[PDB]
Formats: sequence, C-alpha cells, structure tokens
Amino acid sequence: AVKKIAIFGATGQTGLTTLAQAVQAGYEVTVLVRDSSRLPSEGPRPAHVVVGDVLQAADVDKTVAGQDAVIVLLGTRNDLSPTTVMSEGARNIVAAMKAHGVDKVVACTSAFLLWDPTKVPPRLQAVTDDHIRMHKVLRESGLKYVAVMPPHIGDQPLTGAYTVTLDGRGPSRVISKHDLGHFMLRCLTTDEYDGHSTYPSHQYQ
Ligand code: NA
Repeated sequence: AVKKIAIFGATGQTGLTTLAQAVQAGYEVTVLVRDSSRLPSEGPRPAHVVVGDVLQAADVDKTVAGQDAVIVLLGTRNDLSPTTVMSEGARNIVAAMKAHGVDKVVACTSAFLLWDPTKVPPRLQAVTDDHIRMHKVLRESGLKYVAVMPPHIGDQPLTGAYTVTLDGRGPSRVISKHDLGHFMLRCLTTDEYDGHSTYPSHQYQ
C-alpha cells in the first residue's frame, strides 16, 4: 500500500492540482519547493515541506527518504532554450530512490516522445531533447517507471472519464490538468502501467 509520496514540481499548474487531489485522497505528501509561500496557504497543505532545489542532490535525497512513491512534474518554467534541468533533476531523483530503496516513480514528459522525430516542430526541439534525456534516465534506472506522455494540457475541469492509451498516441490531443493529475495518482494504485508509456486524452468540447 502506497501511503507516503513525494511530489517534485508541485508549484506548477499541474503540480498544484495533483497536490490537492493527493491530500484529499489521504496521502501523506512531501514536496520540494524553492519557496514555501508558493504553496496554497489554505485548504490542502502537504504533510512535509522541504525547501530547496531539485538540482541539489542533498535536497532531493532528504525529500525521497522514507517515501513509497515519487511523482515527477518537472518543467522549464516556460523557457524554450536548450537545458538539462529536467534530465539532471531526474538523475538526482533516481540516485536518491536507489539509495533509499524507493521503486515507484511516475514522471510526466511529453507526447512529442511518441511522434516521428522529424515531425517535431523545430522551435520545440530543444525542450523535447531534454524530455528524451530525462525519459532515458528513468527508463535505464531499473525502477518501476510509469512514463506519462500527455498532449496539450488545458484548463478543462476534472472528469475522470479520460482515455488512457498505452504505448501509442490516443484519439484526442487535449488532456485537462486536473485529469492529468488524477491519472498520475491512479498510477500509484496499480502496477499495470509499469514499464509502459501512457497517453491520457479526453474530448471536452
Ligand atoms: Na517551487
């Protein structure tokens, strides 16, 4: 039974609704944040808050200690420049999970990893390159890794009626940020997605 989880990137749009749903689901949530004031002051607050940076190996190590599973929602703060913050952040998380014996990691990359590499728009190639590096870091770690590769993440409401496509592209090109967080929590209750790539999508319009 998974009870204690750590969430990386909980201050982002998708991370905030994932944190809110995880607290309401009864999980003991630990978050790593740059600033504690970025967390919601009222309502769903996490059980444990570590103030630090994901690129600091020691900060990640104390966040992963004693956890049952890890949710990774790392991004590039809306910067299309060539970067390694997501891949290097993933290497710190993987190193900490191996040392402490944590096996379950659910990580969000991008649906572009399911596309023809030549069809990826050139403007988004730099960010996609680091998503590939992070995915390879997690794929080669040997942990129970659920690769979430969502399409466009919108502001649609929480439905729970989305479609989950395994190891391929789904029929819709949009997933709500609430349904995305809902699905990543669902991956903590089952192992049927372990080692697979998941494409959540739904038709809201
Ligand atoms: Na933060």
